[PDB]
Amino acid sequence: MKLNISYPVNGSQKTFEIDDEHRIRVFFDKRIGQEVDGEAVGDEFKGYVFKISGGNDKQGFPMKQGVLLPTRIKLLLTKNGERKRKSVRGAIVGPDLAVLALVIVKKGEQELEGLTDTTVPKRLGPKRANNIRKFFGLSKEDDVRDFVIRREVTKGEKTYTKAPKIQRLVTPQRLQRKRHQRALKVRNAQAQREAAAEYAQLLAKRLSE
Amino acid sequence: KHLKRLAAPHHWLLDKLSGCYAPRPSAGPHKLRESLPLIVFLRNRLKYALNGREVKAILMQRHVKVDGKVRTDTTYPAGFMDVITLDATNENFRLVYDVKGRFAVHRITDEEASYKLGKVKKVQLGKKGVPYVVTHDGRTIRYPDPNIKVNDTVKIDLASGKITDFIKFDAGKLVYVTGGRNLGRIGTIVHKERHDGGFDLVHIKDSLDNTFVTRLNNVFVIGEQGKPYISLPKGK
Amino acid sequence: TVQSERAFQKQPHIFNNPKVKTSKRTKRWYKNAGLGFKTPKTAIEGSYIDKKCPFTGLVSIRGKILTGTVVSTKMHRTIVIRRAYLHYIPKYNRYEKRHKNVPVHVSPAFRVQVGDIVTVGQCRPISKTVRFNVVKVS
Amino acid sequence: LKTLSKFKNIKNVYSATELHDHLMVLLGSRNTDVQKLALDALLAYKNPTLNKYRDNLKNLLDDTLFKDEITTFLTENGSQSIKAEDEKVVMPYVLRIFFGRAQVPPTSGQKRSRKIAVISVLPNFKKPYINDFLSLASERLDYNYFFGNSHQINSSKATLKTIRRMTGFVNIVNSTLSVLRTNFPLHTNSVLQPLIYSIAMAYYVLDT
Amino acid sequence: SKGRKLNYSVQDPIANYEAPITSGYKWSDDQIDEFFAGLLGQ
Amino acid sequence: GISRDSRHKRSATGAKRAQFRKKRKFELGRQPANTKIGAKRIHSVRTRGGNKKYRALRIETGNFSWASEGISKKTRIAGVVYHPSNNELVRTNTLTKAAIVQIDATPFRQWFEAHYGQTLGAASAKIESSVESQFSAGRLYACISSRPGQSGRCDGYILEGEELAFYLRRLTAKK
Amino acid sequence: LKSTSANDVSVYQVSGTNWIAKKRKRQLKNDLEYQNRVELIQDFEFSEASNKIKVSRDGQYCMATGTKPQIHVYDFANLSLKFDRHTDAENVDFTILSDDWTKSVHLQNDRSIQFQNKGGLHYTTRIPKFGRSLVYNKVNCDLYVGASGNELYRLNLEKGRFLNPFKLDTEGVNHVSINEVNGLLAAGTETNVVEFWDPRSRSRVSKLYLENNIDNRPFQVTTTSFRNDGLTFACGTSNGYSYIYDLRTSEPSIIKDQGYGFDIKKIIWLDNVGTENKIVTCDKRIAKIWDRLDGKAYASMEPSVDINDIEHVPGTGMFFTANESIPMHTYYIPSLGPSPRWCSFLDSITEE
Amino acid sequence: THFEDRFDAREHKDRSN
RNA sequence: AUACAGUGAAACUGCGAACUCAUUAAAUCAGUUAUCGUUUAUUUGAUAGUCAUGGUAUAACUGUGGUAAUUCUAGAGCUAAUACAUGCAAAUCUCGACCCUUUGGAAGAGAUGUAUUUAUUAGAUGAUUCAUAAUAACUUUUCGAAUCGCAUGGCCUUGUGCUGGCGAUGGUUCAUUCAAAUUUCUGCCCUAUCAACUUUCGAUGGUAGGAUAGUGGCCUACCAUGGUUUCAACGGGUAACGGGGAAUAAGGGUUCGAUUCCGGAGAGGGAGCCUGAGAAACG
Repeated sequence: MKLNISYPVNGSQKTFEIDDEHRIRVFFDKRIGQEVDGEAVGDEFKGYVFKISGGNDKQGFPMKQGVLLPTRIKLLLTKNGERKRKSVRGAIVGPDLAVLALVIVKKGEQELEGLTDTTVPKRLGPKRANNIRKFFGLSKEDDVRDFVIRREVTKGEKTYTKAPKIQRLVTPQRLQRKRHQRALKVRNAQAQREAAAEYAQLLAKRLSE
Repeated sequence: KHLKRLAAPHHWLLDKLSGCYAPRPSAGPHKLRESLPLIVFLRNRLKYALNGREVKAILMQRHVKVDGKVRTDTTYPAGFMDVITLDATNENFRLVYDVKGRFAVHRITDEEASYKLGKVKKVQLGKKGVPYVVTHDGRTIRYPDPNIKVNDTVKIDLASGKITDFIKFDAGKLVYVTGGRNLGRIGTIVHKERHDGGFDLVHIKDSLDNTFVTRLNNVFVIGEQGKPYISLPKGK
Repeated sequence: TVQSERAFQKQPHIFNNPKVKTSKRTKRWYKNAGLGFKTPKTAIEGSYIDKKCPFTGLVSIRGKILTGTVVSTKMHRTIVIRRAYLHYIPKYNRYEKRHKNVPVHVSPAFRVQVGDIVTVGQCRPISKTVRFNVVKVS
Repeated sequence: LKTLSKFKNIKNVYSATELHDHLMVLLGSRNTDVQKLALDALLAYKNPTLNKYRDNLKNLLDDTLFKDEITTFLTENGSQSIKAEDEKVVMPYVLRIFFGRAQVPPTSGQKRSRKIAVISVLPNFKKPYINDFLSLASERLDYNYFFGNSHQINSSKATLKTIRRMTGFVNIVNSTLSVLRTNFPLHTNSVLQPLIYSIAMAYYVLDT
Repeated sequence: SKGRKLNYSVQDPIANYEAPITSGYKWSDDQIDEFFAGLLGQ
Repeated sequence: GISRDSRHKRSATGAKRAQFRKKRKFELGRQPANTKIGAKRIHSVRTRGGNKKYRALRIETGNFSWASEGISKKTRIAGVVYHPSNNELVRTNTLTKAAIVQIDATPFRQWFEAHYGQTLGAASAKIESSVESQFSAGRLYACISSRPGQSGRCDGYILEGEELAFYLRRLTAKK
Repeated sequence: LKSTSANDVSVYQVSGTNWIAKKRKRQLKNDLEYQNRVELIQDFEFSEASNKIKVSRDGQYCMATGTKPQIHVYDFANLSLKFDRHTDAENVDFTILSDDWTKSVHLQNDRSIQFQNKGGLHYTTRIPKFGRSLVYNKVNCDLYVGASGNELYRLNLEKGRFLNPFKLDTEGVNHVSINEVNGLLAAGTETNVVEFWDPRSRSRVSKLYLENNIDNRPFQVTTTSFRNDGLTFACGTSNGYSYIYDLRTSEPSIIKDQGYGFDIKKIIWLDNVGTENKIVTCDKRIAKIWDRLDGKAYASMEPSVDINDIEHVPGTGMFFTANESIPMHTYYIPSLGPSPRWCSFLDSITEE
Repeated sequence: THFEDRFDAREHKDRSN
């Protein structure tokens, strides 16, 4: 059974293979979200703290958190909406799993190659101005325009730089739109006032006549 | 939603050899049976545009203004007492029915095109105690003259949507009939009566003293006796 | 007895105040039916409660106005009137009289016997087969 | 305030009475999050009588369950909400929570108009608790100095914020008077003196 | 009219919906009648 | 399901009308709202035109109006004591329009000692002997005037005067 | 998993209650405790409330009926909802004729009886008077319906015919039960008396008049329950009282008061489970399990929401209560008996 | 007893041919 | 382009997606009403005072894998909104004593969203318990622009303050238009070798309720008993691929063409359900 071990802070993840069922057998009879120390699995995994997160059957069927079975069952699942009957493997880890998904929570002393040692950055930076302020720790006085993340791509000799469009940003155009809406509602209130005024004086003229 | 060329109304006076499908009037101010689409008005009647693509080109180019404002829909319903302004030609048309019972244009001047007559189908008191009248084209006009009642005509300025003058329903007034077997007839009314197991019946006398009787909702007071507010086509 | 049924029979949205004694026994609401039909004095000072009454209920008279002779009055607050209209049969080459029976709701204000000419008017469907309500009794 | 709630032994911490009083002030503060954190701090204090009904106080602080909690807590015949012995301990907390709800600004929404229902729940309460609520309303307003200094206003004490506080107090008294009518308790130190002080301050600002 | 009175006819769909158990009850018939006779100390 | 069509109905002459049209959506009918006393559950039914109908399945409190004093207070609904249509509705406490139910008298009572200022149990302050006797037991008879299945609310008015006398004589006849 | 507190006995709530759901989803997104959760049966819920629940004798199907009025069948093999079938009216009481879910009889609120087959609804008939309780007798192929009137309606499903109803002295029958050993029929009338009938001779075997010393107010017999021996019989009366009778004698062996004052909706003898001589009596506040001989309180199950029905999986420790809330409550008592076959892994959760 | 009051295209159209 | 600014895959969002088989003569269809008895996506005309800008959760996208395998999948990592969630006392009026001073300024006294449910109180139309305006409440109760592109506006206060025009997409209620549902009367074969039919899915009404978009025996309680007719109710046959001036005609065929409505049901077969303004959906 392969072990798909992922460590979220680094973002770097790796799949290990263990032919010996004896080391695997500690994972047995435990459900998704239960927590295993790796010291039972192997000497190198001593100090590592693994949460069981997922798994797939030998037939490719996923493990569904919530059901207390080691066997496949037919459940009403959202299509992702009308629910559709689909087969899922249960949440309890059994012998008939081809891959078991494990998430590292605490790091052991002996480093693991390929996932603990290396790190991958996030693909996309924050677009919203408050998100940028939270990421860079900015005060209200500072501007996010010079502090936006700028990404450089080369196309031949020429170098091009692109930046995300700042959304929810205070602009003079936005201020003008808000002021224009306020002025429109005031103008309509005025117009209804002289509409009532001319109606009142017309009714008064007919009353006098 | 495809309307047949033979199923097109007689009011349009289309050529049957033109095409298989007639235009279907869009939703708007006038009902589908007594509407006249702008494509029919421009292409088959005014002959300005030869086919529907350049009809769409004209109504893109905003020369055609209907009732003051600009319409870009090809099948926009234009109906009775509608003023169509072609700004490139500076020619203004008023849509009136023919005596035979078909739509016809009338060349009108600018200060005549500035106003439009509408039949007050509803008088009611809206919210915040604001009186309103609902005319035959669907216009809602706030704060009318308190003398205005149902089935009276109001002269409406196109630029402001305001009632300048109004004509009261009364015997001995030149009315126009807008429905039924009597459609397209101009005449002053003899009287109004109630029909047992029926509706209000209006008895109208023509120029040749012939008497014809129609529904109350069919009539349209165009003016008092001897002074039509609008221009009228030749043939009376 | 106006209160014969198990539910309380009262005109909707009419409130007489128990605190203040009133000269009238009960506040009563009457509406002009229209079409030049006068509201009868039996409806004005009646104690009866009827939803379907054109003068003292929510039913309004609009549509056609008909006249007919009363045939049967067995059913409660309903009458069956007969209208005889002359018909032409081409194969017979002669006019032949035909009749149509119109079951009509009768208000308790009107008292009708068998053979009385009554004027009825159209209204919203009172029952499965009743669409007409009396408005004048001759 | 979250850290003060996460403290293990707030009672064993020093200045416990002053910290409790400041926690009640924070509960009387108008901000709902501040009220929630102050209620967490008082639950960390963990009086057994308050812990018996701690669910009801959290339900009252919650906006969605506010009316359902208030009706069941107020109606003693409807349900055995508060015991008579437990009423003495839990009454100041409910009074402070209702005061914090009533301190909310008027808004056309019914969720913020629920302050009217908060005022209308007061006929269910006994007269000393209504007097305590009026004392809380008159609190943060100074009138003893005015009634001591020969009924003369102080120019330094005169300020816009004093006028806002007096206006809020007068609005609370008006609502309480409307819901209580002839059963309203009128105490000369709790409600009567601040009203005369507010009228005198209004006269002084108008004369300015 | 609206089923307000019992109609003792044979309704076709419900007919032969299931079959009776021909073995009888758990107890013997004579014991059953004996228990019914002496039941509640009559 | 439930259809409100008339094609199954016999003609006036008595002819047996045979059906040739399937049941269609504009003739639809939904299941009745059996509405009991309980913690408030409301089921939101989408109707024709996108409008919403609120079914009340359990109602504990509702607004009840004292017409003579001109007030309306939110009171709990104790239980159904009488219903003109069915008696099994009274048996199973199904809230329904025109049902006579008992409400608690506490908010109206406190409003009375508040506003008139006299202990209940001058002439304008004096009220009816029957409602004064009802207040002693603490249960006021009231009639539900709001369709609970259609509206999601159980509103009513307190019975007063000859309507109250009629319903009390019907209650004494039933019991 | 957390156990509701009973003295020296652990009662676990596996599925149950403990706008609103919209805030609960936002809370559970952050909550790690609600991140991993145990759901025995998916969609083991009704939108507002659930009237009654029953478990098929085959053992792998559970049929329940709630409110739009619908019938839910849960397959224990797949641990999910098999199907949901809508009805024109709310269900008062229903029975399962077949071993599995295929054949069932539903007495609805609209004075009617509907026959649910596996393909769909099969037949709807209507009894003359509004019904309260339903029971089926196999060897006669007879269906007995207690109604508002004095007549107890009989419908022979073999011949397919309404038969002569049993005339009773007092109008109204709240519950009808049939002892499967003797064939006896017991009808609990609206008064204190219970009427005992023989279905073969179609005659009145006897009449039992209940008396309560503690309560002077009259009470209605609401529940009747027979045991597997045929000798004992339990009555549930609306004052909150359960009476245990030996059928030979005319006096109760024991009387148990729930103390809340509500009516008893269900009485269940726990004969199949290992600890025998226990009985469960259910009021809308609480369900109590106690020894029949001594009346010593063994366990208590108290949901926050009212109880409408309770069913016991035979030979196991679980109880399915149909309630007034959205989810039905499942209560596991390990000390009674083992967990069922289809959910054998719940013992590890209880240990955790 | 009832008047139709409808425009007739057959009556309006020329039929002399 | 030192925020983005051209064109734009994917994705999110929004709008649209309303042939076969069976034969009914007040049924259908054709007209004719009614909707003071109803629902509205759109169109058109009206309509709303009562923070220099909030918090997320994901797709596309990275990556690690499971399956013989599906538009199948699980674990870990990303960030957007006209997506989802959240959210802001002044001003206008009336009565204005008195002042001068007539237009006028003003001591002061007072007033003030919308929707839902119910109770109570006072402009249209032949006619209303209708419109509208109140009063006390009620709500798992709403709505009262945290949006977008073209212009760089006019002041002076050069504050980088004030606010500046054309347009998009929203949103409340009412009307209109588009439909639709019921409804009214008027009309179609042969036959007594077819005289009773209806309560045999309630038949005819009454009261109350449930239901529906709404009237209604549409359904349910309770209560009366009726309703249709030898003038043929009712029933049978009808080749009812029929008939309808429905339909343009027959621009000189003797009655003929051409067009339109057929009426219903199904989309392997029973049953239950869902989305929408509109379907008991060809999904």
